[PDB]
Amino acid sequence: AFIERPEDFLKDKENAIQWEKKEAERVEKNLDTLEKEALELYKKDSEQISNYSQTRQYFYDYQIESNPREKEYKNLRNAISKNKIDKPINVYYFESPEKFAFNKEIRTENQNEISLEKFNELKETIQDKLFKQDGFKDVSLYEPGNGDEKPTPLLIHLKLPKNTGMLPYINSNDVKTLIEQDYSIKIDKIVRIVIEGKQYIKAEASIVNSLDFKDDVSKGDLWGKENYSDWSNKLTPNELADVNDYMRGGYTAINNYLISNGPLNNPNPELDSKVNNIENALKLTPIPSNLIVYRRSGPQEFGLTLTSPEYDFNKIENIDAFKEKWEGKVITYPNFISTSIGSVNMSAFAKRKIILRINIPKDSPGAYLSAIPGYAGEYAVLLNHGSKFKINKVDSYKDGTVTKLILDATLIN
Amino acid sequence: TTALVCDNGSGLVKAGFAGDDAPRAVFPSIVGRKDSYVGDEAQSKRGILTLKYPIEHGIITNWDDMEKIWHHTFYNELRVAPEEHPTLLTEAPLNPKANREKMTQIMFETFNVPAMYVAIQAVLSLYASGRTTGIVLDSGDGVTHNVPIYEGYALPHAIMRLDLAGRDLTDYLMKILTERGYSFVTTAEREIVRDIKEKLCYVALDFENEMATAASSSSLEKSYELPDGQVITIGNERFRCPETLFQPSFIGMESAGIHETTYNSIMKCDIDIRKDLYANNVMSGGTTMYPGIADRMQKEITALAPSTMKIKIIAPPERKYSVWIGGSILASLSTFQQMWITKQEYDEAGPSIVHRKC
Ligand SMILES: NC(=O)c1ccc[n+]([C@@H]2O[C@H](COP(=O)([O-])OP(=O)(O)OC[C@H]3O[C@@H](n4cnc5c(N)ncnc54)[C@H](O)[C@@H]3O)[C@@H](O)[C@H]2O)c1
Ligand SMILES: Nc1ncnc2c1ncn2[C@@H]1O[C@H](COP(=O)(O)OP(=O)(O)OP(=O)(O)O)[C@@H](O)[C@H]1O
Ligand SMILES: C/C1=C/C(=O)O[C@@H]2C[C@@H](CC[C@H](C)/C=C/C=C/CC1)O[C@@](O)([C@@H]1CSC(=O)N1)C2
Ligand SMILES: [Ca+2]
Repeated sequence: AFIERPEDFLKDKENAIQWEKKEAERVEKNLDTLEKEALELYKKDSEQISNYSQTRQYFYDYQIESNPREKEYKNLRNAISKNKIDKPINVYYFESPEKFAFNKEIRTENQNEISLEKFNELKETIQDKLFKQDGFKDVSLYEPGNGDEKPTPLLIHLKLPKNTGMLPYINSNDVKTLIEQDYSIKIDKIVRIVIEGKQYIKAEASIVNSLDFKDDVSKGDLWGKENYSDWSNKLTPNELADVNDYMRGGYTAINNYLISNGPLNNPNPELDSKVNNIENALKLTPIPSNLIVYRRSGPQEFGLTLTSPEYDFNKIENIDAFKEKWEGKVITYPNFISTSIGSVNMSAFAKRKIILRINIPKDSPGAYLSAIPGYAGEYAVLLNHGSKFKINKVDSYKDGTVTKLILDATLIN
Repeated sequence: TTALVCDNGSGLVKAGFAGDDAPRAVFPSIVGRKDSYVGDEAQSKRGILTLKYPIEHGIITNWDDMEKIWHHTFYNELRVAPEEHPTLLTEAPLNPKANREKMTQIMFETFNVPAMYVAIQAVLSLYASGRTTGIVLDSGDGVTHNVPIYEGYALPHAIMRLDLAGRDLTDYLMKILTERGYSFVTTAEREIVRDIKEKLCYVALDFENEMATAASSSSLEKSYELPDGQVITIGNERFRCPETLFQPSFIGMESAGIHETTYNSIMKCDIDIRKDLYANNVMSGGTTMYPGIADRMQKEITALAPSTMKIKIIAPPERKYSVWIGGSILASLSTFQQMWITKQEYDEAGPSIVHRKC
């Protein structure tokens, strides 16, 4: 049909395939031997390669640089990143509902219909939520129909904006499309459709970009210094002092005072002055882009101790118990709260099992304390007292033999 | 004309004269809701006053109180006039730049010293044993660091810091002794248990083996006599206490243990120098004094390192003062005399002169 592709091929399978074939031929012409080699290894070992690409960032900097799987990751990512689309395109793929924190079956595979009750439950669960996505996946340019593989009852229909890296390629008989997820998903709408005799949920999804430095702390640090150098300057006398008193403070007295309900149980002029000065220090230069930050948190933040048998996430029951307790919930820190632009593990918190991966909207109160030399090493972002975080999703991964959790969360104030 | 060396710690100040082989004075780094009281003199009262430690985790956090510590050092401990002596000060690794500046300002504007210098503690330690290349494990009362050093240069990006040291070990020993059936809870009792820790604790080569032995044989039991003749018995607490260094979860901490921070620090260095670091693991500070710590560190790092790696743990008997000793040697080298910041240089450039000379 047309001289220019649409933004969405919809059910036009045949034009979608023909088009992606030409595009695969064209793109093959721009990949070097190593990128082609990476692509070839991907076809042989896609699942493991994709798995590695999802959790890669969470280890010691030195464990990452010495994983041999890092070559395949970087080379494959360069191949994808090279070919950026010049206008939006929509894609289709199936997900498990567990992916969006719906930890039951929408329906069994043998069932043909979805209850209105499962539908409303699902809508309530996935509504008003940014779900972080990572790693390589194969997507389709057309809506699956009679005769395509349909592994789950959940079909995602995703609009990818202009400049999304996309790698069309051929594997045996098939034309495939590879992307590296590096964004959050908003589900704008769900509808129940029917394909080949069975009801499916179709999620209309769009994308929210955030700066996510992951293990590239150097890039992260450059970025932060570059945006918060002036911040050092525009601070007043007390602010600079109270913040440094917090910084090489001090946070322990302030934060216990906050946690205790001090201001409204046992007022203190000196500390109440201090809380409000720091808050005003964080309103000074609000976060100038959507930003992912990482916090390795202590079990106490989630009502556990290091000896609680519920903190043994190697037993699947305790993961489930944790999800039921926190997943979907909002969570409030009466204290000021410390995070990093980096995702890597560190000596000071090498054994903490719970990682908060927090979405910070542009203009949120907060500061890159690490532009201030001297405690600029934690690559630290300080978030305001009383901050609330919606926990969208809980994932688990293996660090050696220890299971740890990643809490996909969002700053909602 | 004789330079002073003041090694300021979280728990103790070690002070003396460059050229001496030991500090002349070692005293508590404390100041007493009626004010100026310092060291053993800060026990003028633990009543109307309570004790304050101006130095926390190796970092100066109260400047008014630190000035009192230094006043006490010059006038009461060493009995010298600060105006008449160049003064070498020590600082923690990764000490904030603003801190070094503030130390410089105080020594010139408050104490009117003719010259001074700020030296990194771990570098002085390494230097005491005649080395210029090595990785230092420095563990005192407040903080422990791993500081890799190549040809006289600390490598800051590879420095590891654990806020767990002697005072946490003392508190843990109070707790598990209390769990044994004794009662150690007061500040005076904390001092008694520091003394027990210092006399009776050791690091087990194999912790789980030593634990089984304990519950069986009783040849690991030792006795200790309290100030009023009550004699008490200590068993597996002897090695459970400093085991905390290798297993900080004992104290409810989720950081790497001391062997793992040493390995992490080495892995952050250029591959080409790692052999030099493994072959030159130097220990300093009071909390490295435990019998068996060197052997245990050897075994743990062996487990982590490539099987071909030559590993050596150097633990001098004078470990506890090696920072001080290193400062005494440094301050008296002819090639160091250039490095002193004079009062004139401070008058010309400001406090920020420390960065371009220290
Ligand atoms: N990955 C990180 O966690 C991270 C990132 C950047 C900076 N930092 C820095 O680490 C230093 C201290 O460590 P920290 O901030 O991770 O620990 P912290 O001082 O925030 O917390 C200490 C203990 O209190 C608990 N806690 C904190 N808030 C709580 C609440 N609302 N309810 C119940 N328990 C609570 C924690 O679980 C932990 O056990 C700070 O100087 C900070 O700037 C840490
Ligand atoms: N023989 C010993 N065995 C075990 N621990 C000891 C021994 N001697 C001293 N200590 C401990 O070492 C600590 C003091 O050592 P040091 O003077 O190196 O620390 P500091 O410089 O005051 O503190 P930091 O270096 O942490 O700032 C105290 O906690 C003390 O109990
Ligand atoms: C010989 C000696 C060594 C020493 O290192 O004391 C230092 C200094 C001391 C200051 C507080 C007390 C009451 C006044 C003490 C005078 C002390 C000289 C004591 O507080 C420590 O004890 C702490 C507490 S318990 C521990 O493990 N660190 C370390
Ligand atoms: Ca020290």
